[PDB]
Amino acid sequence: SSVLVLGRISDDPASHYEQLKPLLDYVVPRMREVGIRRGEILMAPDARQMSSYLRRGRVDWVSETTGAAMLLEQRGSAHPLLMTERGGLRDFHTLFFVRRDSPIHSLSQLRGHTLALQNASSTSGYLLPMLELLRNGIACDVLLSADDTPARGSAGYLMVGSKLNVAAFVHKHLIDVGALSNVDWDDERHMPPVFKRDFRIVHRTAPVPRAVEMVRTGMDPAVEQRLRVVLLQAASDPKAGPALKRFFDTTGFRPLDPTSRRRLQELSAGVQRVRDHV
Ligand SMILES: [Cl-]
Repeated sequence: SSVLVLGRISDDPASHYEQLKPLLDYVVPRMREVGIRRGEILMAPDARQMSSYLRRGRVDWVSETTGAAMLLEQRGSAHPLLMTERGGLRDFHTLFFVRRDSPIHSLSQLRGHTLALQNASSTSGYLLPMLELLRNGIACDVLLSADDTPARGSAGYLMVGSKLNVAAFVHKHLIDVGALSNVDWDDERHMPPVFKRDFRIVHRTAPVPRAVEMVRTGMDPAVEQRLRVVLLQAASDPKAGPALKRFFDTTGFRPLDPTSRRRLQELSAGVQRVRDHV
């Protein structure tokens, strides 16, 4: 508690370290008056491991998309500090896409077909699309490999890891349907135009808030309130501009308000339902 530890869920810590260190370097000196003297970065491979870090006090603060953030809240390990705006957008949503020449035109026609998802900690690439399928009564069994096939009447899903893989697998006719966020859709690292032109969007989910700053269970209340004040004033500090760009292009932070609290409550119910029935 003389150290502030920032992290995130990361399948690529070599790359993501640089996203975190600049804002941490900005924050730490502004926290002296609450006993912080130094900073550290600690990332984890998935929500379950990050949750264990959080609960054990090894990580203090993470910035995550809201579904992942609810996984951490449900596991007893953290709570919301601030709503976060990235790329100028407060919200995002999941889209389902196929090859243009696919016979699939709606979400219901997933029955009989395969779906490329990301990993269990993804909001837009796992939690939201699985929630959507549960709501529509569309069964979706885990498939073991690209040779495996769904039951008739059911869909099936394959975990391919990365967002690009979701695009690549559907493009190359290995899986029928992909799930990515509407923001991922226009991001060329995740959805190359050479694949994108061969795709058609078949369904959109309702939006959720894009991201949230979470802090661990049992953080000292003085540290928590000061971190909040620091981050709230960073967005208008020019001294924080480059750091924020690097921190997932964060363009805003704001207080939790009754609306955002209720939306997180709704999303958390949905995430809990996904976890209970997957
Ligand atoms: Cl909101």
